[PDB]
Amino acid sequence: ARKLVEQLKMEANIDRIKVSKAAADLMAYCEAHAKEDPLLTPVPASENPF
Amino acid sequence: SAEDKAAVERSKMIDRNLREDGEKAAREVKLLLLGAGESGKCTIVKQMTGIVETHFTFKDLHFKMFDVTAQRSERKKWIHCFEGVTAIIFCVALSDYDLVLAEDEEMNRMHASMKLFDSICNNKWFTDTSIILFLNKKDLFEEKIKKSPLTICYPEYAGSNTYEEAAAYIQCQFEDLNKRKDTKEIYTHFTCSTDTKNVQFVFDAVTDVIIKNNLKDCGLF
Amino acid sequence: QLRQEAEQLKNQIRDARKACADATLSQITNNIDPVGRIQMRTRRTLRGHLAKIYAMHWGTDSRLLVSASQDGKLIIWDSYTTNKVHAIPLRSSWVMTCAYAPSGNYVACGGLDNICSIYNLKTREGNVRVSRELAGHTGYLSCCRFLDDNQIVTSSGDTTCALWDIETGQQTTTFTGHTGDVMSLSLAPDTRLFVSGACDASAKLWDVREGMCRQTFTGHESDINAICFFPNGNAFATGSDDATCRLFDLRADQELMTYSHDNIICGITSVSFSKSGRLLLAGYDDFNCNVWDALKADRAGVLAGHDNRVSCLGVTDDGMAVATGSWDSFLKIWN
Amino acid sequence: QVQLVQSGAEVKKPGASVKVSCKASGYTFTSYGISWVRQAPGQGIEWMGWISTYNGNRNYAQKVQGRVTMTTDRSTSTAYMDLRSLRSDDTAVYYCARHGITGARNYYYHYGMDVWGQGTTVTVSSASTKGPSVFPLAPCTAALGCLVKDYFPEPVTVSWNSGALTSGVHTFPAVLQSSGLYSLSSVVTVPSSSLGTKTYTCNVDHKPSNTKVDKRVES
Amino acid sequence: MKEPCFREENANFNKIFLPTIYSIIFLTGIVGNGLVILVMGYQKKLRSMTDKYRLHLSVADLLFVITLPFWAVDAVANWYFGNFLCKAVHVIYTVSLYSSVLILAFISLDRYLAIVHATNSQRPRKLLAEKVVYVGVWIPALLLTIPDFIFANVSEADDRYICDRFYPNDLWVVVFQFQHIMVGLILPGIVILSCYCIIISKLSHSKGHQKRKALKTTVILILAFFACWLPYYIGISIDSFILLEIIKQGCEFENTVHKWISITEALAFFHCCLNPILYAFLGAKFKTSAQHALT
Amino acid sequence: DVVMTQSPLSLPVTLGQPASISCRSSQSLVYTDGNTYLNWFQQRPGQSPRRLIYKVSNRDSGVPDRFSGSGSGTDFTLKISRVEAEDVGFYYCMQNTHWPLTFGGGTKVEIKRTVAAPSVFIFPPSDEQLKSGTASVVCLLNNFYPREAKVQWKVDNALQSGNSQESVTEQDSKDSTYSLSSTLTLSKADYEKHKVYACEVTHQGLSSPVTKSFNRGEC
Ligand SMILES: CC(C)CCC[C@@H](C)[C@H]1CC[C@H]2[C@@H]3CC=C4C[C@@H](O)CC[C@]4(C)[C@H]3CC[C@]12C
Repeated sequence: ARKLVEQLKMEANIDRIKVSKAAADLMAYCEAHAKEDPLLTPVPASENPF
Repeated sequence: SAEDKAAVERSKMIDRNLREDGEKAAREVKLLLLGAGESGKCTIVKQMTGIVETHFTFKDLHFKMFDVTAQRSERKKWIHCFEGVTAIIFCVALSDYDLVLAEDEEMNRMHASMKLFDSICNNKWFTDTSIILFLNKKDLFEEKIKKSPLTICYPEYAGSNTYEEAAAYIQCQFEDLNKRKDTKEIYTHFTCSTDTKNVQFVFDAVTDVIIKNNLKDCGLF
Repeated sequence: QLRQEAEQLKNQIRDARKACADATLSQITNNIDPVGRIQMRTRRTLRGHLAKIYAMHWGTDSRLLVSASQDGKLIIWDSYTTNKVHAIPLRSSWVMTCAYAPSGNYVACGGLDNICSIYNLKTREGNVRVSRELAGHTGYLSCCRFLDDNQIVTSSGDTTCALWDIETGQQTTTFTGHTGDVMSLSLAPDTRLFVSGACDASAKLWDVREGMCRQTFTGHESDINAICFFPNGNAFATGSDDATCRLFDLRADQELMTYSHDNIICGITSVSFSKSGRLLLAGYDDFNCNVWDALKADRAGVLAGHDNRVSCLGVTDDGMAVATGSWDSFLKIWN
Repeated sequence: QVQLVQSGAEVKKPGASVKVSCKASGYTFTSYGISWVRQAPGQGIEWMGWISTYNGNRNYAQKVQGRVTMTTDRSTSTAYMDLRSLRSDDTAVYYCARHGITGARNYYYHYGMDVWGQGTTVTVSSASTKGPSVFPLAPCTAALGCLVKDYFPEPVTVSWNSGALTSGVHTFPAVLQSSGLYSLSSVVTVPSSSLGTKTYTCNVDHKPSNTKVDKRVES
Repeated sequence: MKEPCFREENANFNKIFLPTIYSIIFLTGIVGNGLVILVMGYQKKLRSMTDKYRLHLSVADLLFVITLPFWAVDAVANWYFGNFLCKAVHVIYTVSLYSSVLILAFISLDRYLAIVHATNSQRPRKLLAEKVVYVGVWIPALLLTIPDFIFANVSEADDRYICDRFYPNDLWVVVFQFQHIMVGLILPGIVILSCYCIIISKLSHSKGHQKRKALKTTVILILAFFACWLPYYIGISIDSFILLEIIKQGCEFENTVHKWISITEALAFFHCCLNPILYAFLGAKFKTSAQHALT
Repeated sequence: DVVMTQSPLSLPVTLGQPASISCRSSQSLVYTDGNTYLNWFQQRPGQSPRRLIYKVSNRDSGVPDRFSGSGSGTDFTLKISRVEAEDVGFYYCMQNTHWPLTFGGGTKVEIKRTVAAPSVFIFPPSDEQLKSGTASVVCLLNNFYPREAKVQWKVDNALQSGNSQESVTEQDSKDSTYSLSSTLTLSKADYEKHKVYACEVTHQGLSSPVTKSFNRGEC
């Protein structure tokens, strides 16, 4: 029980951010690298290894 | 393109090796050992890290036995690896009715054995895997019944304090705890101190299992 | 005394998480246009296994992959030409995991024997030989990934995860805190943190050097079977046995979006992402593989080629291909 | 080609026996059968048998039953027909024609008589070879001729001036006498404008005896 | 010598009934064999020891079935296909007929090995089904079609062509009929009746459900084979006997026995339809494989 | 068996006009499988019968389209559309459905011509036959039409019958006419006892019965 109390203390004294900020960051990352993603946009058979 | 043809030849060679290895593996017999009370690993090992594999050959047939009593983790997370074994060998101590579990006195130990047998026999993976039942410690049980009547374990038991009748009753109860009567069979044997006879029954049971599997495969039913 | 304080500490954490819940991900990702219905067809079909397949891994060159099966074989394939480059026979045939080192020199294996084996591929004579055997765990090994050419991290069923050292062969650090068996593990892209989901329906973020658990995420109903990081390393997605998938964020420190459907009643065995983080792939018990959408939670494709349960799945580093292996003893490559 | 060739003409005595052959060619012999048909002079055609040329299953006419036997020779591809106990009524012309179809499983007789070999003439009489006697015809436009009586056997070809005249010539078919030998006549007509200056002669040819008789005819 | 017996045929019995039976058999057999071949070829798991025998038998049955429309057309009006097909049809018919009966004997041997000697007989079955099938099924079948090449050719009469094996004298017919019966009934019959009987002698006294289920299927197989192939060979035998003159009962007897042979050969043609039902669609494993191959 | 009769026994033809030969059977010529196996033959003199049409209607290859057949049941016939000089000879119809096969009576297809008077000649016997011991005289009839000719011998105005032979020549290729011969053969005793000899000729084209006579010594 002593370890659980000590463990909880460390995990509670950290800084949080709003959900909207993380969601916007994920959306920005998805948009930025969407140009080079063979699965989203199929590559023409000229450069397709398979 | 010498490298391409060399690679194709190497692929063909190590592909031909796999077929031979697979044939040799499919020619063998694999058994799984289980036990509830005393870990069920005492008699079988001597008569002949986590999982212990034992090999022996009897009458031009290669047997293996996997002992999973050292895997004290959650059983539903790794029991699906053993689907497809030829048979399951189960150990029950007959001289366990009058005793109680070490952790608590509320539960009789042989009721725990019945519970484990119910869990194993009616599991969803083992619908066609036949079960070989060994009832161990027949001498101690025969000595024990006379001093202590068999009524502490079965309140519904009504009969003489005789070894043969009590043994038949216990065997009937364990065999009646089965549900899939049309897809698997349960073989019962009372372990004997002559190991040759004890290892002849396993051979006969596995031969019967093999014959039924061949019937299913060959299309006769 | 300690029990009462622990409940109070957890209450403040829950209150803090609720305050940060400004707007859910779907509301602000409503504007983006949905991706077209993804339809991938099998390119190759690798065969030669004679039993179930329980794991696989992709090389860092996007060409060579290693697969572990119950027949007692560990095969390195070549995805381009289907040729087998190696076939390493295991000492124990109950294997549940494999890994293929970033350098390409080594592989790994594990299973019910509680022992991790590191094999050396590029030997002097050209023959694959065991380079080390790692023992010390008290439960079945479930996953193992290479940090680098000399260090490897493993997670077992004894509710522990540990960091090893191949040359000296002893446990260097041990991460404890879980309640049930640890079933999966995933390394960060920067290889400084990793997370593992356990059987207690919870996931934790560890530190390879500090050795202390930093964060804990809850919300699942049953066993967690798979896990993986989002490509930029700020998020990870978990799939559990109760027929659901969930996405967490480390900075926001709570759940964002749940991918579920009413028709799905079977659990998930493996998940993986795409190169840009737009296609959360998942493997399902009902012989199917579903392609999700990390931002809109709308199914965009189905991969139905296997006659038995799908148990492993992975995506190449360049994003060119995705390979699935199932209990029918066949591997397939989609593109 | 698909054709059938038979024997030659022959003269016999009453009570004797005859055999004629029908050599076939140009077709698979062992897939059909051979039927033997006769035709009496001045009387309708009639049938007297069948044979198989394959497992030899012969059948015979009711009237000629017991007096005729048929055999075939598969090696030389020919069929025979043996007849015995000949009367004077047997004078006819015997023909040979393919008839019926055979085989392992198909075996019929409703397939028509197509090839129809040329056929041989058969005669029966109680006599031997005699020489013909030729006499000129003395008349009183005028005609002239030669008379042949009491000769045997058929035929005899009469030529006028050894074939020097082929205008207004008539040859009369021979007729059987009651005695048992043939007799015929041939008459040619030439206008009597110059009857006395011209002369006419006959050159008869009795092939079985090599007899040639020359007669000059005057009134 | 003796009189001549000429065949006589009924217009209806040869014109309306035989074509319908031939068409029904053609359709049913082609559907069944097509389904079996597609299921066997489209499965991806492996080729079990008995999955390599169903394919031989399906191929032989398909070759037999393809022959039927030509016989139906011949029975309706006449032969229009020339002289080359009058040989090709006979060759195909003979090959398929002999192979489709030798494969049954090999399947019976396979099953007897797989049940009676269960523990140790894993090698001989593979050797049989991978090497000896070609030596013992297809080679003799091919070598027994020399008479079809030689003695079969169409012949012309009036305006009707007949396609039949034309033999020089009666003896060839008898020799080839005795060879036909000896190779088509006696050789596989004893093997089937000697293996399945000693299988059901061992699957009888057991009280299990699966053994009791397999006993009925084996008995069904034994009865089906003989009840399908026996009357035709009885007719062939009593025809060969009268061709030797050892039976003399007039000509109406010969016409009657020929009618019996003609009516029972069509019944014997149902083997190409009863084989897929008995050997493929009565098995649980094959049913599961077919359900998998449906998707 | 099955008896077949065909009519007319004779049938004269003019060129370009149809001719019809009809034969009807005793029973119904239908087999169990149907069809009707009756076929027609033509036998040009000095040859063998040649198939013309089979199965009542089909015509075998190589036969001129002029010949045609029709009918069914137990009454049917053969008809020629256009007749030329190469349609002269006997015709027969044969059935092959029952066992055995049978042939028709036969119809001679003569060629018709305008009626012409006959030229009558008399050739008295010569001396060589008389010294031999046989006397024979002939009453020549030449280049006439049709076959109808009643010729009887008149000796001493008495009718003699039973001792005369007749011969008739076939159609003339150039004119289609006939030629009959009547021979009166008598012994020396009968010949000397009688003085006057003549033949009475009656012809359809003849207006009055012509009689040519002679006496011994004059000729
Ligand atoms: C004209 C005659 C010889 C028929 C020719 C076709 C025969 C020879 C061919 C047709 C299809 C072929 C089969 C096709 C596929 C297989 C599967 C393989 O694992 C074993 C051989 C086997 C079973 C083949 C044997 C030969 C076979 C049966």
